[PDB]
Amino acid sequence: APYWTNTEKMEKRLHAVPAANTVKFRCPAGGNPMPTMRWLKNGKEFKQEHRIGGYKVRNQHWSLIMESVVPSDKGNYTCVVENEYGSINHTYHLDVVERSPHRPILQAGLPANASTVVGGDVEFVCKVYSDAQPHIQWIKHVEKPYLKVLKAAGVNTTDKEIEVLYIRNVTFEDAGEYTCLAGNSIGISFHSAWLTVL
Amino acid sequence: NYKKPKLLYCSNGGHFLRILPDGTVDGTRDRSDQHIQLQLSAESVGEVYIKSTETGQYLAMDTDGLLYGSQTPNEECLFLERLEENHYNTYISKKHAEKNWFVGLKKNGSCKRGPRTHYGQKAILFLPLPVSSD
Repeated sequence: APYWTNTEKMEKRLHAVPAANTVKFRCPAGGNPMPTMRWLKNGKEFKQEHRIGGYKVRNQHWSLIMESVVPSDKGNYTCVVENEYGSINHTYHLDVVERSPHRPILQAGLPANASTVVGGDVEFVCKVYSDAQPHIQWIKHVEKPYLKVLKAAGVNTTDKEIEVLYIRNVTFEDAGEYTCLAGNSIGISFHSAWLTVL
Repeated sequence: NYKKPKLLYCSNGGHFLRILPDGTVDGTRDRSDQHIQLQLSAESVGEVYIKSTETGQYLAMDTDGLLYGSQTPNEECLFLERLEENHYNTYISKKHAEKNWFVGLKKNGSCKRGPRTHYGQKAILFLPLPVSSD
């Protein structure tokens, strides 16, 4: 009559843990007799081979750990712990993440240069992407020597005013170059925009 | 990623970071609970302010240690998007650069404090995950 024995950390149902790491699922339990065990990743049997580098087990404090993780072994993983008198089991979801500790990637081709009659006016656009959460801003080279800033992010100006410039009654003031600074800890750089104006 | 509200998993016990309406902060595991949905923004390059989407409270200790949620974007809320070469992230206080106060996870779903974190911990490494079983 089998029984799971010391909820060590079965309360750790999830193990989100970055590529190549490892990760230890334990399922002690007990009951008379020794309960053959087996394991399941969302289905019927999972063996070895279906992973390169294999598996390696303990039919000694009966549990599982494996190691150098990758995204394709994602999913729910199930302890199952049985004798003739019943069976127990548990299930662990595994969530492999993949970071790119580079600095924000910018779309090829933005923002793109444009043109309209004065009193009219048109936009240039930036797309976020995407991990270390970027802090974002545009500038323009005027003044005699440096550029000068559009207006910040985190400035209490959200998902909406996101540079997406808006240029009301576009004068020739505005004439020149526009560029797109958004950084994290890694660094920062982007491509840039001139206005062809009438 | 930029896009979405995402959740903070800390590997120690696995807990997700969640801000209860009375202002206090811990984590527990059920990802149906309503307060682990966070979306982040940046006053600047280095740092981030974290807010529970549904109840609108940012995270702010004060010297305190006492991990609380503030109503105001103030000088308590601003911690560091740390990406360490082990790919987990982590977050350490504005209040200082002094002595590495960091965001934690005590193994029991009761983190606290910042005096006793540093010296490791595994209490501190967090992952941004998506809403779904994506």
